[PDB]
Amino acid sequence: DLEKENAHFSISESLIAAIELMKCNMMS
Amino acid sequence: YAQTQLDKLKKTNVFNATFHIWHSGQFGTINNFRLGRLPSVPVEWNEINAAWGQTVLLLHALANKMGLKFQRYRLVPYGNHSYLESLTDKSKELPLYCSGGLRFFWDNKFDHAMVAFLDCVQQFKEEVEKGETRFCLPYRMDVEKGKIEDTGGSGGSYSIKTQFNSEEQWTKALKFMLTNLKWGLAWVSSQF
Amino acid sequence: TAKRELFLKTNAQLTIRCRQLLSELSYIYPIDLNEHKDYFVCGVKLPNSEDFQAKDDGSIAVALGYTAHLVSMISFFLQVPLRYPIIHKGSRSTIKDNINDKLTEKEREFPLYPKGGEKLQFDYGVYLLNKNIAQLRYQHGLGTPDLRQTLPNLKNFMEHG
Amino acid sequence: EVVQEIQNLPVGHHDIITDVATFQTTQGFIVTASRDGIVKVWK
Amino acid sequence: ENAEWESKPPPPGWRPKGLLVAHLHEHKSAVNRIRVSDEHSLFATCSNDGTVKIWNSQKMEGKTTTTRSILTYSRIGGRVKTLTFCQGSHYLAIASDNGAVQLLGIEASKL
Repeated sequence: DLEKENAHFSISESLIAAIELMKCNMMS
Repeated sequence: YAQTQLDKLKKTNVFNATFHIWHSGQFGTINNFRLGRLPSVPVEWNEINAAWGQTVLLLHALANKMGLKFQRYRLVPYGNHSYLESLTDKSKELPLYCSGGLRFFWDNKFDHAMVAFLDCVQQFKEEVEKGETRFCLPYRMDVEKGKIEDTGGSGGSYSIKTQFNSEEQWTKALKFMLTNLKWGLAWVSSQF
Repeated sequence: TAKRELFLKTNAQLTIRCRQLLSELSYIYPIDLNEHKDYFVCGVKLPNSEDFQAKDDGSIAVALGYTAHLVSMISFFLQVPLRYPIIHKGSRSTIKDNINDKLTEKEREFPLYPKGGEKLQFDYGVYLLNKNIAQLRYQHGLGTPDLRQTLPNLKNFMEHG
Repeated sequence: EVVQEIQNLPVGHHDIITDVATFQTTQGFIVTASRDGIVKVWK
Repeated sequence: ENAEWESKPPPPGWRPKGLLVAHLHEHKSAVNRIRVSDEHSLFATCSNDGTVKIWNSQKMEGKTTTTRSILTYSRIGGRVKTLTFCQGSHYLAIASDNGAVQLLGIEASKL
């Protein structure tokens, strides 16, 4: 389950980055 | 250079950059502090105290940002001695810090403190899910017993209290809780 | 000429974002004030350097740890290196000194908190922290009439930027 | 003798360096300046 | 025969580790020359913004006081593009892009 948890972490960070990029673009 | 710096900054979440949550392979990490304790990898109590004092601050900041006031407990982020003073009755002291030299018969205070923090995180999850059911946290929690169900796998349950529990299960439970906090942070930042 | 104008345009947005995300760091760390003119970080005091004496130690240590983390995060966001880098640990933070030539390798780390016997070393550590705060305050163009006042200077810097 | 070179918060300058001096008072320091106005006195 | 190649500052930076002690950032467009005159304990830098800033060799450490220029001069105009301290004499020289060369007496004798 270690690989699954690592995939969870990677997906969460990718989603956070995408969400913040969208927020900044909407700000622009 | 300016374009590179801008592209980096535009994705730098404030909470994520300040209290960075990540994995070490077996230890859940906050700001490069090891929130765990294993025989093959020892962890001095000072590092655990720092990890608790930083997790408390992160959850306190998120709670104040969301405006939530936890029903039954109050979070006091003291530097390296943070504790939850029971809101319903300000007599019981619940420290999220242990001084070593464990006397389990008398050190139930730390176990109660961790259980109360799990309760607060459960309330946070309840608020997050009720606000939007489309978003679901990766792990499940039960507060009547202080456990985290491994909904991300075989479904084995783990205890957050060190007493009556092994070190490995304790570390895995805290790792699950940190993952819960990271996903909750993502959702909270997205909603605003 | 065209490319230079475009570069200035980009730098404007860069600094805008810098201040944007420096404004959110106050949601985590508050600097407060009361009528008696004491100052509180997260509700715990941090008097000026001389006023440390004859008071509780845990509160001072906790406040200094919060201040150390706050300064480190400000420097990180601004990309401004510090001459006495910090190693955040909480109530037990420390500040280095790699410049002074009159110390051994081990003696170059000082405590940003009260400690048993190491009174002078603790005072020197607080002095180094004040110097770091003054450095950050000076990079932007602000003065520093007195370096013994830890928090007021930091709050003034935050208000300015 | 051709001495070739082959490969296997950053404090370095971010633009073209235009000079390198070395003044000494007690312990020799090195001075530099890039094409954006910065100056850095190494040790 | 008596003159030596050795410049004002002999080499005590035998091995620079890469450590930094100061980040003087005051110029605006482009620095393009540096001189050092240890006889007076000073060093200078010009640029294209029309300024020739003089610093202090003992204040660079910035161990106690802040690090800032001791003097400035921006009346030559154009784009100051070279300079040289005058050995055995207490003055400096600069040459602008206007096609002008001028001395600048430094009041180091008085402190």
